[PDB]
Amino acid sequence: MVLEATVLVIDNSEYSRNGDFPRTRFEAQIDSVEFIFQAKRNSNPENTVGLISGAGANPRVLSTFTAEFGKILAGLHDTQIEGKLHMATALQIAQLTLKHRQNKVQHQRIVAFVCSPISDSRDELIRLAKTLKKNNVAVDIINFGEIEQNTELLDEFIAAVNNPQEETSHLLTVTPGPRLLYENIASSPIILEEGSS
Amino acid sequence: TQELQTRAKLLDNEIRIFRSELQRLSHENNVMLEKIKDNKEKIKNNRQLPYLVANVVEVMD
Amino acid sequence: EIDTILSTLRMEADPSLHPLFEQFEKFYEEKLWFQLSESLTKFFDDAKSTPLRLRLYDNFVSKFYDKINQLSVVKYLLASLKDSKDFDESLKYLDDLKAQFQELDSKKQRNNGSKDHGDGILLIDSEIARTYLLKNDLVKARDLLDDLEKTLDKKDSIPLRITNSFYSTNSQYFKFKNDFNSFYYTSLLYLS
Amino acid sequence: EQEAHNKALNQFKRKLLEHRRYDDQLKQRRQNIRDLEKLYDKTENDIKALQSIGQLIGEVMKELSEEKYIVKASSGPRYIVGVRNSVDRSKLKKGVRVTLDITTLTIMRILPRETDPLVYNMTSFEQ
Amino acid sequence: MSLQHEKVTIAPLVLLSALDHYERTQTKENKRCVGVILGDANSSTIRVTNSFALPFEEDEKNSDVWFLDHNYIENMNEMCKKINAKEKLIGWYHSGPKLRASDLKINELFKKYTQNNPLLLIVDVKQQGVGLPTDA
Amino acid sequence: IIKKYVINLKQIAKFV
Repeated sequence: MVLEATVLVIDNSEYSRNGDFPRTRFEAQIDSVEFIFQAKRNSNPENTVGLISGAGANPRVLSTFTAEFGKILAGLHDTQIEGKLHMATALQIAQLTLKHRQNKVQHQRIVAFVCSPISDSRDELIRLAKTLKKNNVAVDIINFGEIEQNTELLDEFIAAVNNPQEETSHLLTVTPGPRLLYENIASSPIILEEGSS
Repeated sequence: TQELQTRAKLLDNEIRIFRSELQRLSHENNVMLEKIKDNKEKIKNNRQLPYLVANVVEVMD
Repeated sequence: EIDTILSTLRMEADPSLHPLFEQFEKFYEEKLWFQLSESLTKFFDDAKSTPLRLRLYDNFVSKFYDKINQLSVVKYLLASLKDSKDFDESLKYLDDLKAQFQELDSKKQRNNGSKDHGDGILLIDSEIARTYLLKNDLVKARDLLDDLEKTLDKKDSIPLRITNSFYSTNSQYFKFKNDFNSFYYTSLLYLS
Repeated sequence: EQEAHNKALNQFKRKLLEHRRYDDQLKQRRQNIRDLEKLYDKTENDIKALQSIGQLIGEVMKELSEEKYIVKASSGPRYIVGVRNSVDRSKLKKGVRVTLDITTLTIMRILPRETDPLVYNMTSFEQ
Repeated sequence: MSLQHEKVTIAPLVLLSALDHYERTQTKENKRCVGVILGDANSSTIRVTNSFALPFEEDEKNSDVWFLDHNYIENMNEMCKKINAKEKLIGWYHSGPKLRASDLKINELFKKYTQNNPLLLIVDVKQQGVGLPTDA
Repeated sequence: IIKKYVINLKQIAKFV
């Protein structure tokens, strides 16, 4: 997608360090983040991307909006794997971030990697979902955390967020067993992954 | 024939780590060099002729 | 390898403990190593009195060391060695695991892009001092402990678990000498 | 050759060499960073001196008081200056070489005796 | 870290800057201004020479949610080094008055930059306490 | 002449 600003949310847990995807799931993510950035850049040079964490109770901004590959790659390598996901916080911290834009014309996209079962209430998210679709913030959930061994709660929320909009919400399921996470992403829409109305 | 081919699969994955590391170090070099370039220009302004000529009586050190 | 050891234990073991044995295996095939971590701990909580821990430990810990946090391995190692009354065994296993962690970090620190390996080393040193105490080498155990004190305090952030194990040792030594006042002063640090 | 698992390993022969290159690149780079840190620190040292700015030297011509001291500058005109709080009153002695602000004309600190070249040359000999 | 922190001396200039900055960013309805403090450190007297606002957002609905801009801190460092080299990054001021537990969390980002324990300079902007217009 | 120039002023000040 052209004239888009993309906050990637990198999640690091006790489930990233598992051999769920060989060698490890963490090192398979390394591939995917790079993959997605170079392709956004190649569609439009004005597209800029930052990196924030869902790890810990307090999310950390690792990277700001940048057009350069180095700032994002360097934070990505530092990882504290005993952090735990708080999706509920990360979405909000993401919102503020997406607010500051070199051109306010640009769409607001969140791409979030999901590596563990949620800590976050169903109800909590019902409120939160209604907040994002008000400010025309769409969220694509790459999921392989929840569907490891529990119901896909995240689904219900993505469905309601879909209506006529700048951008539409997507729910992209990557099977959680060994099959290569980056290989799936490549094979998915990514040039047809656009802000459909 | 098992061990030798499992070693080929090991050597395939090694590339990934190698590319991932190489890139990080390469952007670091560019960043550091620029900081030298600004410091050098201020030194350049002072060095610009004329300047007082003196002699050093002694270095205490 | 791990099939034959599993069975040997399961056979010998109580039916109350028959479900743990099945679980260790299941989580391992799927490659859930978060889960692998849980299942193992329960065993080392509740079946540290039986000799089942003896036959299980070295093989499972030194083969599963990398899957789970380093801190978990040594945590499990602790449980195994209290109930061990054999000091030659005690002294031994500590060294294996110490060398393992030195090797390991040549790889991991760069590979991960971030790992710390200092947690196991200190924890291990507390245990040395502790073996020596049971072994009635009381002079030796104090003198290691003092050296430990020096290192601990140079580090500016340590997890709680570390500093409590050190204090557990420091205290044990005082009450063995039957210095009442000293036992009490040093023991307060462990209580805090 | 008839074996296609041989063909794979032959393709890996090439990949074995590619690693070798990467490792030589990585060592070199780690070395490079360290070189540039040193070069950087040295050039940063000039920025820091610039803000320090020179100083004027006299000598404690005569103690009059703890509060105020009479110094005769080496270049010329005698001045009455003040003491700074970290410099001690007793370090100050008659004949001690002192340094003072140019700007405010206030004794910053004692300097070691800044001997004339003639007596400096006699000391300098180690035979 | 250094434990040397004994006194914190504060130029009349820092105070003037922080007031002005608070009102030009039009942070109101207990919207916090968070800005950087520059000066010397790892000394018994910490000499607090100056401050400049950083971009900052604080949400009243939940206090965990705030933004702070990482890159701005970085940009300012090579500029401030040229201007006067005795300055170092030393922490952040808070508008206060309230002493929050969101400040433990903000201190951890400043703790990345700093070579000392992050200095929290609570410059009261309402000036209700006439005496103590500053807490350190 | 130095391959600039050292001038000597009449106030006895030296400059390149």
